[PDB]
Amino acid sequence: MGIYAVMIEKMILRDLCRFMFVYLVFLFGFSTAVVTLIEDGDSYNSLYSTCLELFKFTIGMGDLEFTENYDFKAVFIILLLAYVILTYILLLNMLIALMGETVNKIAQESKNIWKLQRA
Amino acid sequence: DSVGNTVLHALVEVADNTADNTKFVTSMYNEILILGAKLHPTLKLEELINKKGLTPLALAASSGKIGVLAYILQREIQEPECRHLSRKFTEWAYGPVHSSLYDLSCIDTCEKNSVLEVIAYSSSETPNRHDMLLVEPLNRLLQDKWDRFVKRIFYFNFFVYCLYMIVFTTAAYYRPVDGLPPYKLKNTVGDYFRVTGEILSVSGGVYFFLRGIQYFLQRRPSMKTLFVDSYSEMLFFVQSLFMLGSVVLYFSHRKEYVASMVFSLAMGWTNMLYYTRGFQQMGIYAVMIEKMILRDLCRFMFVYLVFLFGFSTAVVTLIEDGDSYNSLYSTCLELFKFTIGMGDLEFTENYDFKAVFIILLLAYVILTYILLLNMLIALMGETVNKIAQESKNIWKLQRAITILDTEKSFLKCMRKAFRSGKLLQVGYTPDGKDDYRWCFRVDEVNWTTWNTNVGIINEDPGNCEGVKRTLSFS
Amino acid sequence: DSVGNTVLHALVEVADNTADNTKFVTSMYNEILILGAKLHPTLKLEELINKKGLTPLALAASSGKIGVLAYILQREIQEPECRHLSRKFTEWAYGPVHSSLYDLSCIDTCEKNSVLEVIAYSSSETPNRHDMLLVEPLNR
Ligand SMILES: CCCCCCCC/C=C/CCCCCCCC(=O)O[C@@H](COC(=O)CCCCCCCCCCCCCCC)COP(=O)([O-])OCC[N+](C)(C)C
Ligand SMILES: COc1cc(CNC(=O)CCCC/C=C\C(C)C)ccc1O
Ligand code: NA
Repeated sequence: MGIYAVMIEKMILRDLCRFMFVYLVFLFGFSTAVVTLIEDGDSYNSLYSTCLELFKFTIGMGDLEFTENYDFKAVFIILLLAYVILTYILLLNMLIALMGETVNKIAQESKNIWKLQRA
Repeated sequence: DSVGNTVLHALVEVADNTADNTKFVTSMYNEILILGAKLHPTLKLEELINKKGLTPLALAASSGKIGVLAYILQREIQEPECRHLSRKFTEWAYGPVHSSLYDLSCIDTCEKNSVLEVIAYSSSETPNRHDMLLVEPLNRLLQDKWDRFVKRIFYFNFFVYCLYMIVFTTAAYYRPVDGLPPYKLKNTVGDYFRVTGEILSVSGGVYFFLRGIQYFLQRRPSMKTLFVDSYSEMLFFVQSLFMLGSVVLYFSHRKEYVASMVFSLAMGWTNMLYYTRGFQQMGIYAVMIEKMILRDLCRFMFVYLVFLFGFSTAVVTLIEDGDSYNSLYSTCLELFKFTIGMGDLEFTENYDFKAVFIILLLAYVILTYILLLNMLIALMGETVNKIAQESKNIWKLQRAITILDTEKSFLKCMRKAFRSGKLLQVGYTPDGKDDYRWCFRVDEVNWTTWNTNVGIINEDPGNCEGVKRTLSFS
Repeated sequence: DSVGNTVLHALVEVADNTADNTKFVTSMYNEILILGAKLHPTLKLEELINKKGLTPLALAASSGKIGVLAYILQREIQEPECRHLSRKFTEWAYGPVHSSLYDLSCIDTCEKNSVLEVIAYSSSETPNRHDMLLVEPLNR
């Protein structure tokens, strides 16, 4: 288990401050995109509430219809679908990169780190 | 010849980076220079020009002959009377240490066909663009001029581009929601700064356009496969199109300015991802994204769209009106909602024949899970063995383009860009004159070999105020 | 010297964990001790102190010189008259078996600059913090 804790210590210092800066951009981008579009007439017009929805696609709750207060549907969908896609692109490389970069050797290093971290 | 290629221009060309060639060509390339020195000691064979303009080194880097490009740069001719031709000279060598002076004459952005100008801006049809820039001098050459007088200018652009989009976003989120789009400035602190936000956005959006035009149908005139290889500069150009598209509609009294603006925004923040050409460990992660969206999306989506448009169409035919999820669109969308994590399985009871309606959806979910899986498996078994190396190598190139384009933003001055080497003398000509030549320094060490190699340039070791030359066969 | 490093304090420092160095330094590090034994058999060269306080072993572990740190701990000088310097002694050896006595004088938490106090608490700038603790005695 000590091996498994040390991993967590080595993404939260090495492999989060990269990734989140990327994911926040798409989010703050494609969220901002939607907010500009939607016009008040519920009342999911705030940037906050909108940024939160596009976080809910990630975890597994995606409305795709979270407001019909939009003008111009086809814009409103292409973004969300372009957000989901790029997000799936982007959550994937968080997996690929970690493998091809270090899976060859973490079980050795992480074990070695544990013996120090016990020491 | 009819093309103007000499002996040396051919030896470069005939190679194809294999071992036997590379072992071979470098040797014959050695001798003929030694002969051309001994026979006619004025002919600068490495400075003659074929009809296309390219010198041998230029041809080597252009066509992408890595093994030859190694030799031409980090040669070392110990033989006296023909030492002027060498490049990798060794100055002070205090025992295990030895400091070397990789020459720079035709590989810095001062000459016309500098290799580094060729290697980066050339087509992707040239094999081993990347591995050339991993040769010893060129690699360290860049990272230094990154660590001086580029990293500053680069981050400065990163600052400004952020300030662009924060303003652009700010114009948007406070856009007027009223009638038609000329919008007739009303007087208020907000609206004075609102229109300011508009102008700076447009006036900056057009900047990407013009600088984009400068890239496409001007310097680096690219073709269709080259447009997509040069991925970024499209996106910053495509951004300005929507933006310069938006402004048209804003004054054409048509409401659709918002649409064009929004697409422009979304790329624009997504475009800020581009300025991780600094910041190594993230630059590797951007380049991956550039290499599925060109190589591993146009495959996959064509597959996934089929199942979707198939199994969606299947459902639509079945369901009979009697809510009203009968349109193909609304149905195709539901089967997208299984993927992300919202699946009704019951999204209409307007079906006849339940058992059909379920077997499809379950057969869609399954095959989709089959299909999202192989998107993972294939990428591993195809390339996980080596992306961390390649992607890293791509980054060093993709930084190198940024460096060179930045140097050109400095017109010709080069005053802080002649790339240290300060005309260090490294010997004498083969007639008696001095041999001042630009030379990037490199410090090294070898514990097995002890560096008694002939060619020391400086008796007293080191680098300070006061240099003193050696009896290098004066 | 101006820093107080002796011959041995230098041999540690000059290495960089490569093969040729490590093959090299351990050998020269061997001889000079054999000589310093044969010439002046009281000088405890491995117990002298640079101005920063660190003994050679301390410097080795500090700067993170794994190959040197191996040798200094699990040495074995078969040569008589200079056996006192060895650490990896062998007690009872009933044929294939042999029981060894890795010395501990400067690697347990009793002295000031014990390696194990240095290796763990030192900066991450010291390369191979981890691989040092995989040497034979320190691990077990
Ligand atoms: C309004 C203004 C907007 C900002 C505009 C910025 C303007 C100017 C920008 C300024 C930034 C840097 C200033 C220089 C500081 C150091 C100098 C130096 O040594 O050079 C170093 C620069 O330093 C780095 O590389 C630091 C690592 C940055 C990681 C990316 C940003 C974090 C985003 C997190 C967001 C997530 C938030 C939380 C998520 C939940 C380079 O040396 P190195 O050896 O290459 O460093 C290796 C580190 N590396 C591997 C990471 C690359
Ligand atoms: C330029 O820097 C980079 C940018 C990107 C992201 N690519 C994109 O811009 C495409 C995705 C943006 C959304 C598209 C659809 C609109 C119409 C809503 C990847 C690598 C990079 O280096
Ligand atoms: Na899920």
